[PDB]
Amino acid sequence: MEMEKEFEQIDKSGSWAAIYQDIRHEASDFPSRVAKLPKNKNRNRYRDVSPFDHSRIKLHQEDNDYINASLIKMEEAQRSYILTQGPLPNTVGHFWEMVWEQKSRGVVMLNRVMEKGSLKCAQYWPQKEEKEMIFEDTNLKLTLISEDIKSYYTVRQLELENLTTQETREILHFHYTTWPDFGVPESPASFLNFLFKVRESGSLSPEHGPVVVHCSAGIGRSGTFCLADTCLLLMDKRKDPSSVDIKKVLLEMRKFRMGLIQTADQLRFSYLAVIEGAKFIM
Ligand SMILES: O[C@H]1CN[C@H]2Cc3c([nH]c4ccccc34)[C@@H]1C2
Repeated sequence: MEMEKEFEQIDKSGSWAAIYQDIRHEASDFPSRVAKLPKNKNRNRYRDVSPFDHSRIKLHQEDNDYINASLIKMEEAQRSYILTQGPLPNTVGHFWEMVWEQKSRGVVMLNRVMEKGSLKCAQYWPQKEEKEMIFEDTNLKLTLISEDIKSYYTVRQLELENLTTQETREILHFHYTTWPDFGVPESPASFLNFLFKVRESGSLSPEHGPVVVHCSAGIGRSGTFCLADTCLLLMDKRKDPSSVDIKKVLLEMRKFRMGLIQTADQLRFSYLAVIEGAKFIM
């Protein structure tokens, strides 16, 4: 079926939970043996969210190459994404090592450091120009260059220096700051505006390594971001845009990381975002 009318048909019939449970039943199950090794327990935020072995990002280290991060490679859309958990106190150096080694231009953050009164990720970037951060375990230096605070999101320019080679690179930090502590946004308008700002920066384009996107577990809000982006790109590329099937795209993405889209409300919000987004593109 088309999307906008499939949408109203699920609303009128109130069957979002049944649709979402079908997706959960059909989703791929691949091994995640490296994630579950005992030496990696303090590298995982949640015991039930792990990268598959076949698609995990490897650190360029011979001691321990493990990080909780996955490469989502979308062949028809010609887009790639790295989805990862919010960094832990003992993985902030690994996080920036990954950004460096994978040649990423942009980092997309969809959570606040504290939500619901608890810490959802480490404070992993510097908050003042004159107070830079050094990650001694991976030999990197990170400096805040500029910050632009808007009503729904903040954009930061960062300098990452590899202290071993003295090479430097400019990284863009795109921080969506207004996702509610509970539920999903009422309108997709600010989330779509944010997606378009990331696109306009070049961070999603083939001349760079894959964008790094995270929330707390790296599957819910993060899944919503890449699902909406890929569906909108396919609607622009195909002769028949009504042929794009958001449930089929989501199941394709779940071949590369488990659990993408965590609730039936996030599934409905993803439909809404693609529907409204397709009208603005034209
Ligand atoms: O109620 C329907 C209206 N038309 C479509 C778009 C749309 C819907 N709900 C929304 C809420 C906020 C923004 C846009 C929408 C449903 C489907």
